[PDB]
Amino acid sequence: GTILIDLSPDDKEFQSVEEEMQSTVREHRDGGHAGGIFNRYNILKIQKVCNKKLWERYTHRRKEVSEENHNHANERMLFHGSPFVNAIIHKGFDERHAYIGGMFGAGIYFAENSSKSNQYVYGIGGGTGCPVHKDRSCYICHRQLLFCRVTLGKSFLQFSA
Amino acid sequence: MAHSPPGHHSVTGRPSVNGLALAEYVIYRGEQAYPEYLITYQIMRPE
Ligand SMILES: O=c1cc(-c2ccc([N+](=O)[O-])cc2)oc2ccccc12
Ligand SMILES: [Zn+2]
Repeated sequence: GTILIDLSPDDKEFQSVEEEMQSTVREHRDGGHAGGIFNRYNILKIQKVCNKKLWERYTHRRKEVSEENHNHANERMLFHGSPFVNAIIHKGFDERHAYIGGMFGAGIYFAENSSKSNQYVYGIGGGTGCPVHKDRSCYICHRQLLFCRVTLGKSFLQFSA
Repeated sequence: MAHSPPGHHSVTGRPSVNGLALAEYVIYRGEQAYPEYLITYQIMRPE
């Protein structure tokens, strides 16, 4: 039930997603090891993901959280990078997209920094880099990230290195 | 998949050393996210 609609680079919606992508790049403490060495991206395509069933699943749960948190879903737009992006867009997030060894337990992780999610595109720690060249810092191969609508509700605050 | 801490719907990882890092978040139910945009890109070699 998923269809992908291409956005024109002229569309203000394309532009505001691109801007969030570019403006949230930072330097990482691994010096580029996991995600590569870069200060910005070349954006090749942005597509809107439409799946009625997955959308209503999302909104049904959003309402539940909202009613548990003084009518405040605490919804954000956040980045997610994963080897499983194609399963995610067709079947939704589930158990199988969790980070079992993440510092905040086994759950599904999202970032405000696009460059942080970029570190997971080829796997945890960048895996072995791109399929074609085995290069975590590959400048040739096409990468994909998700920009996602996320319900946080009442969020537990963990201070941390 | 683990559970949220009792009485919470998610975890926020707040950076407490790297002054430039933004926050990271964790949810424990798939239904709390919708994958709205697919962005295809390349990283660019600095000059
Ligand atoms: O975008 C993210 C994807 C992932 C991630 C982690 C593990 C898997 N996995 O188990 O294959 C997938 C994506 O982890 C993050 C951690 C911190 C911030 C953002 C992310
Ligand atoms: Zn490559």
